[PDB]
Amino acid sequence: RSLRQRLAQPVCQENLPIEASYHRFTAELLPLAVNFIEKLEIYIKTIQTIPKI
Amino acid sequence: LISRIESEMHRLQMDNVYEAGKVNLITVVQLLNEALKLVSGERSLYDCKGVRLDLQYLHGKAKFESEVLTRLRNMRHKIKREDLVSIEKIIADREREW
Amino acid sequence: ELESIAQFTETSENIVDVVRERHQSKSTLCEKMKELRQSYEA
Amino acid sequence: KNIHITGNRHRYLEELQKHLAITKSLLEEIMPSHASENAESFDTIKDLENIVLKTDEELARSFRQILDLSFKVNKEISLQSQKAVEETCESALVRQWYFDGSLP
Repeated sequence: RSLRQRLAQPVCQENLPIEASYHRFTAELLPLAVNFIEKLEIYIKTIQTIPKI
Repeated sequence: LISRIESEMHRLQMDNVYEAGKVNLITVVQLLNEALKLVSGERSLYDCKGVRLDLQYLHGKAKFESEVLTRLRNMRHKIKREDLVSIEKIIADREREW
Repeated sequence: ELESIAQFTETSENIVDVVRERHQSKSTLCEKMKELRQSYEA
Repeated sequence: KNIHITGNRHRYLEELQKHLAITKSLLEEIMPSHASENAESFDTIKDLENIVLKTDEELARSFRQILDLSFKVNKEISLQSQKAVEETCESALVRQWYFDGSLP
């Protein structure tokens, strides 16, 4: 009943055509990119403290 | 990154982050693509090699401090089972014969 | 990587403050242990 | 959910691809040969700090017991010294020091 109700849904033009193995990395890259753009002014201070090591 | 974009703009055409009430992922990746071009620039001034943290030194001192912390616990517990129990008995057996 | 380089600098300076307080906070451990020692050396 | 998308989904991927073709190329401008060893050290650094912060407690637990050991040892010797005087002097004279000043 569920298997037929998934097969009965024609290829969704509101979705992204991507293999299921890559779905996690595709979805998480938006949160990860935002967090990296926000941490940017912290990371630049870390790179300026690499000379301490 | 604003102090970047304001005066990249008339070469770096970029669209908005928030468009028709939805987030433009292409604009977020374009922002990341000039955020990362701070990080590579700062490495070219302050990390002109790629500095390595030595994991075997770090784990070696973590192990050895765990062994210091264990030696201190062994001494401190030996004092509190063998030595003080020998001492406090011999004291009380002197006083109760006196 | 940059989280761990930050942590390495913070932890390295924290340890260099903690051992300093163990030497300088009061008498100090480094003082009273030598006062105690010199009693049994005497 | 709530991403801004322009026209055909392949045409949106085509333009996003032209910018991820700069993000991977920038991790190729940013990743040192030791980025993994650095990124793996993260919690070994914190366990070293956690052990050292407990070594401070344990030095401070230990010397506060070595002071007890010293005080206790010295009572064991002083009671042994006292006993030798009380068994080399006459027990009637030692009794006159300790008890005849207090006796009903």
